[PDB]
This record gives sequence, structure tokens and C-alpha cells, in this order.
Amino acid sequence: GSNQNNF
Ligand SMILES: [Zn+2]
Repeated sequence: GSNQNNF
């Protein structure tokens, strides 16, 4: 799957 981190 794809991943996104919004710090
Ligand atoms: Zn993946």
C-alpha cells in the first residue's frame, strides 16, 4: 500500500 506521514 501507499503511505503518507503528515507531521
Ligand atoms: Zn506498501
